[PDB]
This record gives sequence, C-alpha cells and structure tokens, in this order.
Amino acid sequence: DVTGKKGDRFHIPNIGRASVFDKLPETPVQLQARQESDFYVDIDKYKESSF
Amino acid sequence: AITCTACTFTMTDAEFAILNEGVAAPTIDPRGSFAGLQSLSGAPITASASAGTTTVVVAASNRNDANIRTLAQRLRRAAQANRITFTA
Repeated sequence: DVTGKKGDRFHIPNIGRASVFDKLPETPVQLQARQESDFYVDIDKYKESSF
Repeated sequence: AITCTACTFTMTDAEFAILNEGVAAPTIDPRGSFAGLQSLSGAPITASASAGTTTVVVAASNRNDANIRTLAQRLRRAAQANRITFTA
C-alpha cells in the first residue's frame, strides 16, 4: 500500500548467506563481507475508463 | 631383536616450515612439533631437504616405540589442526 504516494521506485535490499571457514592455529579468523543486490518495484500502470 | 629399521615421513618445504615453526630443514626448532621427544643417543629427529621435499626421520638409535608413537601423534594432530592432507 503506497497510497502515501511520495516516490515512484521502491527498494527492498537482498540478504545473502554467510560462509564458514576452518580456524587454523596461530591464524586470524577470516572476516566476511558481502555485496548485496536490491529488488526495485515501479509505479507504471495508469488506467482509466471514461464516458 | 625387534628393530625399527625405517620410520620416515615425506613433506613439502612449506608444510615442514609450518610444522618446524618457520625454520628450514636441517634445524629442528625446540618449540616445534618435532621437539620434546625422548633422546636416547642424541637428537631423536633429523630432517633433510631435496628439491622441495623434506624428509623427517627418527634417529638411528632413538627409534623406540615412544618416539615413533609420539611423532605419529604429533603429525596427526598438526595435520588435523592445520588442515594439511595426510595421505597415508
């Protein structure tokens, strides 16, 4: 429900899955970062019926 | 007379450096995985390098079962901890 109607595109970020790595002696843990996408939806249909 | 005539292990120089605390082949680090064994006639572990391959041998007069068992256990624990393949 976008009846507030302030904007035309609506974004919903995607969240991925983390990885698991082996922990070795005297070795620092591997830090993980993910570059995530987003799902965008538009307001593009404008329909009318007149007489 | 029950004698152990050969107890040798073959590694790469990188893996040996991981296990010998970064020291080269002919020197055995006292804080490494090849130290702390039972000495009966001298240094119980010898190591040599030849074309990227490191051979680790229990010394000639130090091949009792305690040294063999402890060396095998240290190698297993080090391979499991460091994720190093131990192909028989």
